Formats: sequence, structure tokens, C-alpha cells
Amino acid sequence: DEDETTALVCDNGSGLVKAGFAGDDAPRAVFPSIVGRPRHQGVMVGMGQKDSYVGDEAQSKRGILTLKYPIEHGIITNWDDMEKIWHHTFYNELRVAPEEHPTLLTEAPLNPKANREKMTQIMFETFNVPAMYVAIQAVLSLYASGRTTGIVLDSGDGVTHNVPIYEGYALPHAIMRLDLAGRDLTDY
Amino acid sequence: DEDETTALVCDNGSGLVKAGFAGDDAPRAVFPSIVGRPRHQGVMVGMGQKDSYVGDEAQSKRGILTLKYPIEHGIITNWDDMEKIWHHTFYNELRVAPEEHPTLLTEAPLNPKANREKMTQIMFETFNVPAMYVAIQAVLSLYASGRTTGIVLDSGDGVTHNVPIYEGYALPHAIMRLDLAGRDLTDYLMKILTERGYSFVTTAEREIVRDIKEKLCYVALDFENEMATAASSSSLEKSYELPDGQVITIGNERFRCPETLFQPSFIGMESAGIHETTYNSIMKCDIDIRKDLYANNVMSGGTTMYPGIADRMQKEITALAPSTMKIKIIAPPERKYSVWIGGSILASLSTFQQMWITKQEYDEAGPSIVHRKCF
Amino acid sequence: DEDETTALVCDNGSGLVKAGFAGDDAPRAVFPSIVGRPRHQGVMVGMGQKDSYVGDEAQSKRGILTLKYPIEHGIITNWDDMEKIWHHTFYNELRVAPEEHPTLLTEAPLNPKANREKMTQIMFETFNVPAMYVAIQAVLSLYASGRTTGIVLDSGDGVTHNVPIYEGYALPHAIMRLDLAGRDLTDYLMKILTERGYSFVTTAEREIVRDIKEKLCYVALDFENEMATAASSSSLEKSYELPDGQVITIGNERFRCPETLFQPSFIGMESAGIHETTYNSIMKCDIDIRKDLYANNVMSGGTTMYPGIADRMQKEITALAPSTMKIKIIAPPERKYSVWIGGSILASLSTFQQMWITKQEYDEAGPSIVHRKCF
Amino acid sequence: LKLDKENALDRAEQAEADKKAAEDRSKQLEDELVSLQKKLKGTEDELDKYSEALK
Amino acid sequence: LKLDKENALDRAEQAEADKKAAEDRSKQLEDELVSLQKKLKGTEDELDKYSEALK
Ligand SMILES: Nc1ncnc2c1ncn2[C@@H]1O[C@H](COP(=O)(O)OP(=O)(O)O)[C@@H](O)[C@H]1O
Ligand SMILES: Nc1ncnc2c1ncn2[C@@H]1O[C@H](COP(=O)(O)OP(=O)(O)O)[C@@H](O)[C@H]1O
Repeated sequence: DEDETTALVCDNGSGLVKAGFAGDDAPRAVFPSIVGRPRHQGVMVGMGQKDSYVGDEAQSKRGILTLKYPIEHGIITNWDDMEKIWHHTFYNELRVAPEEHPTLLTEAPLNPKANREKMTQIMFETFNVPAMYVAIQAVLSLYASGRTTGIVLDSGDGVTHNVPIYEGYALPHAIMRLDLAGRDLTDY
Repeated sequence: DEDETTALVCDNGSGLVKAGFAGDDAPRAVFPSIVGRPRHQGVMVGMGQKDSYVGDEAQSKRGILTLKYPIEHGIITNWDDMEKIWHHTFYNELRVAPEEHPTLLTEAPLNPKANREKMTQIMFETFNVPAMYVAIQAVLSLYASGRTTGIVLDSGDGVTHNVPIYEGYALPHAIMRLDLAGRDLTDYLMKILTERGYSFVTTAEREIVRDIKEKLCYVALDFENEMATAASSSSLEKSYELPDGQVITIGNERFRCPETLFQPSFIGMESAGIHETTYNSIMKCDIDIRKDLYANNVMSGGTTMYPGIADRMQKEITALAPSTMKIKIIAPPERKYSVWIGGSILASLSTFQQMWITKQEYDEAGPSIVHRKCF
Repeated sequence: DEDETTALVCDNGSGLVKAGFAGDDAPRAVFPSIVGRPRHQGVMVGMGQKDSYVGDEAQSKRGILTLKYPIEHGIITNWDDMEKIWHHTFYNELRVAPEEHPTLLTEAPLNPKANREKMTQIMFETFNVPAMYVAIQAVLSLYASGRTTGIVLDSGDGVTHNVPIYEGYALPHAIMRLDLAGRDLTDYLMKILTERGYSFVTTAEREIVRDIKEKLCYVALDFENEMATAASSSSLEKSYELPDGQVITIGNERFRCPETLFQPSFIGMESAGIHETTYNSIMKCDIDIRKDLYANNVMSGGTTMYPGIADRMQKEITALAPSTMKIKIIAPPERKYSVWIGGSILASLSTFQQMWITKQEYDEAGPSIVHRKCF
Repeated sequence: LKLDKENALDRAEQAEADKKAAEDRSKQLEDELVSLQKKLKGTEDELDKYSEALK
Repeated sequence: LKLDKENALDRAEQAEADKKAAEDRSKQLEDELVSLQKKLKGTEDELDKYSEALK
């Protein structure tokens, strides 16, 4: 539904997925990083009912669903559910088919390599995106905040990476990764 | 008389049985689930006199018959009597031989398994039905009532099942089956009428009381105030003419009997009553489910036909319910006939044409097949 | 009747209460957590009939009583009924009471705070106990098992806690609270026995089913193989005589109910199952802890008495666990009675004599003291 | 009397036919009313959320 | 025919009473449905005003 072949941006956290197009100041829509599945035996015939629900569908029908998060502490392990979320996100609600738009994804610098590799593989092989770029949260946070220099303490849902940047340069020896995030605060 | 092999549908309760063909919106005929037998020898000429009577025949000659109901608290225990009922129902009143038409029968979600096995077996081995399907009464109640989500109170003659359903799914952890039903209300009414000087102890008398109950009794929205008034003034009494010309009136007994639904201890049952039983079905369900069940409390089956039951039940659940939530009871005119109607709806759905057991699969597997093919 | 100046110990759940005095290796008596009340109006003179029944009185007379259980998934809410249960327990049957002895009561590690506050308060204010101590069931389960380190699988009547301890320290983030216990298994068996033609609805009937389960049911080392045979042949069925002269046999249901522990979905519960919760209590602990917890998987509470559970839980964890390492389950005769025993050990250890709240500190601080002195 | 069971029956059947049309309207109107009232409360709840967000 | 007239008549009168009740219930619900529709339009307009006053 867009009138320009801008890049797409999709911030796939362990909590929620914020997505929209590049050049804007906000995601156009926010979806949970969830694929839901029924935990009950169907009783009635001709009720429709999906084998799995995606994003906002998973929360909307959650009364009888178990809701799973494909991403654990920032890393995707269930790529199949990620593909479902992305297809819904890009084609049904954001109305941007990746085939016609380059796509940028986000991740902690110490997020294990499989995350950036699998996300890149899926956008190129199941979505046919013309181009890809996996960006680092510390970089992204300083740009959003109007800084080139500072400490990015991302107290997000998954893992906190705590990464210092000076004059645009990484200072990797000073990174303190902490296994504490919003999901644990909720559990407490 | 049909121009298509439509399924035949029969809702066989412990009380009455309703029958018609799939695609209609009502049964074509209603029979009691009774096979009657004489306990006396007839003397006069031109008095009929059969070895056994079926359905409406058992009621017409009931004055001297023992009336046996082959279904006990939802389960068929007497298959020979159900064959008599189904032959008469399908062949004489619906005017269709099952041999050329598939048949749909119904049972409660926790109805003993032997019921579904005999319903299926009888139609395949005695009537040679080309296919069978035992339906869930909860489904049929929802399809007749226009719901996919809600509480099913099927208040039958033998059992009140009580099952919450959400988005077409059962929520089995919250089923609170209650052994208090329409049959106990008839028995209790025979006893309370006896207290007033009108003793009913025989099977013929049981049917008379059943008819009295259906026309004269109600639950009352406020038992204690209605009781105090009925016990103090003739203004709440109602008369009924008995078959021998005697007249019976009912006072606070008119509601004290129906009150057994709310107070099961009156018949010796350990229960908190129909409204707590119903409530137990709505609060036990998950936090994001409860709101939809409260707003969709669905009645099917009989006893739902008491003049004040839809309103007292809505009031009692509202009293037990948290604030904010909307409590509503759906009590359609298809009351007592709703399960049959739902059966018609299910039998004919395109989404249900693959659910039928054929008379091929049946013979290869045997009667236990209903366990894997129906639900 | 006792003259030993020791502490008293009680384990109080939604089903049973184990009790006796500290320093021994077993409870002196086990009482139901029941206050029974008549559910019928007496007619004849000279028929006895109490206003209330307590513990075993309530269970023995249950055919005509409604049985109330004061504890809800580990928390006492009906403190008045527990005071009656405790009076009977201590004063009438164990023949020893808190007035002359320090008393230890137990609870699960994440049990709502009000439970320990009321347990402390009732012993101090209605029983006049000289001292109190509310204990953690996990602590007691390992003492009674000869461990300082291990996973406690405290499967009780209303809740299974699943809680690790290492070198005497709690590992609380690894606790997997589960809403599945012996009472839910009984309710499930009532529903599947209904499927077999033997409906159980009332609480007296619930107690009949709990007796059937405790004597006839098992989990099985290999569920699917036992199921396929039991669901196909009478050779796997076992008879039980019901207290009305009927005989009930149970086939695959004999194990399907107990199976719920491994598959909670059978009762509509959202859970991975007891073997995965056990695995996670081990796996969520640090890597130099994990190996010691794998080697020290400790059963406590009841349900641990099902045939195949000690062998099956070890099989299910070793199948998930890494190789070379030894995985072991501890499942002594003190099974189901081990929490009480642990209470005896904790109450009597010299290392614990400074942990008691005296009726000095309590009277000045009030019941909130339990959070300053116990845990 | 001769045609009165018929006059009464036709009245009963006509009244039942109209009753049903009107009872079905009552159910449709009540379901719309309740849903509409829930929409009302949905929006009223939102009026407060926006009023609160506004203040 | 008295029995048929009486049955037809109890039904004629009850059906007429019930059709009247159905027409009155559907009329009151239609009027209340409209009141709820108007009150809903009210909350929707107030909602947009609060939502806009808020934006
Ligand atoms: N007006 C009424 N008052 C009291 N009880 C009623 C009334 N109408 C129906 N019932 C009772 O409900 C039962 C009817 O059973 P039913 O629901 O038709 O079984 P099924 O659902 O399988 O067809 C009988 O006990 C009948 O007396
Ligand atoms: N033989 C048995 N078979 C199956 N389950 C059992 C058996 N014995 C005990 N259990 C279960 O455990 C419960 C009692 O164990 P217990 O842990 O001592 O409860 P609590 O901790 O509340 O005192 C009973 O309700 C029963 O359901």
C-alpha cells in the first residue's frame, strides 16, 4: 500500500515485534512475538479454528491457546514461527511485501550468531527480499536518541547487552552482557 | 416421502424422545421413551390389549401398564425397547425406513460409552442404516441456540450435564455433571401432592403428575417470599383436572417441587443447586474465557420451560458473579426441542459429511468404532 | 497421654492431615482434613445425628454428610474448620496438645502469606502453644530422605510444588509450581469411571473413588503399551467392590488417570507434565548444581505410591538428561509420610532450637512475626 | 361455536406467527441492544480512558 | 367442538397476549435499541472529541 520502495524495518524482540517502513518515526503496527496454539479438544463441527494463530490473532483468541514466543532471551530458535509472524506482519497488516522492499532487522552484538544468520536466510529465501541488513541495538539506540557517543543500556524483554560507543566506535572490551530482562521481572 | 437420503434424527432422552428428518427445524413426532406392559388382564371386548405398547401407545393405555423407560440417567440399558421405539418412530411416524437413510443419535459429553456403542450398533445391525453418528448434546444445544461460546445447561430428564464451551471447544476441567434432573422433579411432585391429599404412586399416576408439573409448576424468583405468600393465600393456587374428574390444586407445592433444582437435598442429593453448578462452570474456566461464558448462558432441554427459570438463573449467577461482567441467559422457544434441532443442523452441515460412520467401517471394526469416529 | 517434653508436628493439606510428636520417625495418626455436616433432616427419634463430624468421624459417616475441606491448593482459608480438625487431632486422638508443647506446621515455599500467618496465630491464640515454627515442605522432604541436596517432588492433595535445594540453600527461581495433585486425579477418575457406567458425583462418591484409585491405579513405566492392551482386553482390568454391592472394573482408565501427572492436558491443565517440571527444577539451577540434583531426585508426598512412578520418573529424566552422569530417584517407604517425618526432624534438631517463635515474641509482635522468625 | 375453534385457531396461529416475528425481532433487537450497549460501554470506557489521558 | 374451541381460544388469547407482548417487547427494545444507538453515537462522538482533544 506504500507508494515508494523504501526499506522495511522490523524490530523482533523476545516480547513484541515493532514494524513499519524505513524513514518513518514510528512502527506502523506492533505485533507480539507470538504464535498461539489451542490446548483444548474441539467439540463443535464447522467452527473454523486454526491450528495456530499469529501475532495479534494469538492474543485475540488466547482464552484457549497456549502462547509461545519463538525468540528466547533475544535469539530466534523457532524460525517457522518467525516466518509466520513476518508473513502476517508484512503482508496482512503493514501491507508491505518484502519482495519489493529491502529489510532491516535488529539484535544485541553478542546475540549468538545463529540469530543474525537465520534471520538473513529467511528473509532472502522465504520472502525473496531484494536486500538485507541486521543492525545492532546499541547503534540503533544512539541514532534514535540523537547521539554518537554514550552507553546503551537496553532494559528490554530478553537480554541486556550494555554497550558503550564513542564517536561512532564500538568499545567491545567494555561490554557487560547481563542475563536479566523484562521477562524475568514479570516472572518475579 | 423424501427426495434425498437425508439423515434421520432422534434425540432420545431418559424422558421423552423427539424425532424428525435432518433439514427440518422441528421433530415431526414426539414420543415418550417408553415401552409399556400390562399388569392386568383385560376383560371387556374391544379394549385393544397388547403384549407391549410403544411410545404414544404406552401412554394411551397407561392406566393398566407398567411404563418402562429403557434409558437410565442418560444411558440405554434396554436395547430391545429402543428397537421398538426406533422402528415405530422412523417407520410409522416419520414414514422412513432407516435402511435407505443415515441416522444421527445424541448423548451427553460424559454419558457412559456403552450408550454410544448401542445406539450405533442397533441402527447398523437391526435397522441396517447406511451410516451413523452419535452427536454431542452440548454441540447441538449451541447450534440450535445460535452460539459457539457459552454455558450449556441441557437440564434433561435423567441428568443436568453442565458444560462450558469456548470458540467451539470443550472446557472439560470445568464440567460439573449433576445427578438432579426432570425425572426427580416428577417423582418429588408425586410426593408433595401426596402431602396435600392427592396420592400418586403408580406409573399411570407418574404420567399424570408429569403433565401437572409441565402446566402448573414454576421455580419462583424469590422462593421464601413466594412460599410465605402461597402458604398464606389461595391467590397462588392453581387447579388441574385429573382423568377421573377429580380436581387437584397446588399451593406452595407449585414451586417447592421445582425448587429442588436449586435445592437438590429435597430429593436426597448432595449438591449446591443448579445455579451454583452453572456458576461452577463459568468461574473455573480461564480468566479470558469467563466474560464470554457469563454473557452466553445457554438453555436447552426441558425444565428450562418453568416460567421463572431463565430469570432466576440469570439473577443467581449475577449474584455469584463479579461486577462489570454481563450475565445473560438465552432461553429460546426451541426449548426442550433444541437438542433435536441442533441434530438436524449437524447432520446436514457440509463440514460434517465426513464425520459419518459408514456401514462398511462399522462392520470391519465392530460396535466400538463409535469411540474413534464420533468424539 | 504422652510425657515427652517435645515439639508437635502436623502436615495439613486439602485431603489428609498427618500428625504426631517430634523426635519420632512416623506420625501417630493420620486424619482427613474434614469437617462433616449432615445433609439430611432427621425424622426418627433416637437416630443420633451430630451437628458436625470431625476428621475420621466425617469420613466414616460420609454416606449421609457433606464433607468440607478447609485447604485450597495448599492454603487454609477455613481456619475455623482447621481449628476443629486440630482439636480432634491433638486433644482427642494423638493424645497430646500444643498448650504444653512447641508446635511445627508445614507449607509449600510459594504458599500465599496468609497461610503461615494463620497457622502461627491459631496455635498461639486458640491452642495457647508456648512456641511456633512454620516449615517449608521442601526442607522437610529432604531431611526425611537423608538429603541436603535434591529435587523435592512434593505431590500433595491440592498442589505439587517441584522445588530444588542445594547444600541446604533454596534455588527458588527453579521452582515449578503445578496445579495438579491427588485431589485432581480423584476428580478425573470420577469422570472416566462415569464413562464406564459408574457415575460418581457426590463427595461420598469422591471418597469411594479416592479409595479405588489408591488401591487399583498406577502410572505405568510404558503408558502406551499398557494402554493399548488395557483398552483392548479384560486381562488388564482390576475389580473393586463398591459399598452398595456393585463391582466396578477398571481397564486403561486404571492408568489414564495417574498418567495425568505426565500429561496434565487430560484434565485441561496447561502444563508440560511432572517429568518436565522435575527436569526444569534441575536445569534452571547452575551447572555445578545440576549434576547433584540429577543424582538426587527426591519423592515426597503421596501419588509417589503409584506403580511405575519411581521407575518412570527416573526413565523420563534420564531420557532428557545427558549421558555418563547418574540420574537417581529416592523413593523410600516413608513415601507420603516423609514430610511429617521431616517436620519431626526439623523440630527436634538442636540446630533448630533457636528458630522457634516463643509466646513472648509472638504476643508482642502479632502474626506478622512469622515473616521475621520462620521464613 | 361451529367456526369458533377455527376463528380462535386462526387467531392463535396468526397471533403466533406475529408473535414469532415479533419475538424474533425482540431477540434480534435485544442482541443488538446488548451488543450496542456493550459498544456504548466500550466507547464510554474509552471516553474515560481518553478523558483521563486528556486530563 | 367446545374442547377444540377452548383449546384454540386459550391459544388465541394467549397467543394474542403473547404477540402483543412480543410486539411490545420488540417495540420497547427497538426504542431502547435506538436509545442505545443514540447514546452510542453520543459516546462515539464524545470519544472522538476526547480522542481528538487528547491527540
Ligand atoms: N413447562 C415445564 N415445566 C417443568 N418441566 C418441564 C417443562 N417442559 C419440559 N420439562 C421437562 O423436561 C424433560 C424433557 O426432556 P428432553 O429435554 O425433551 O430430553 P431431550 O433433550 O433428549 O429431548 C421432562 O422431564 C419434562 O417433564
Ligand atoms: N496408594 C496410592 N496410590 C495413588 N495415590 C496415592 C496413594 N497414596 C497416597 N496417594 C495420594 O496422596 C494423597 C496423600 O498424600 P500426602 O502427601 O501425605 O498429602 P499431604 O502432604 O497433604 O498430607 C492422597 O490424597 C492420594 O490422592
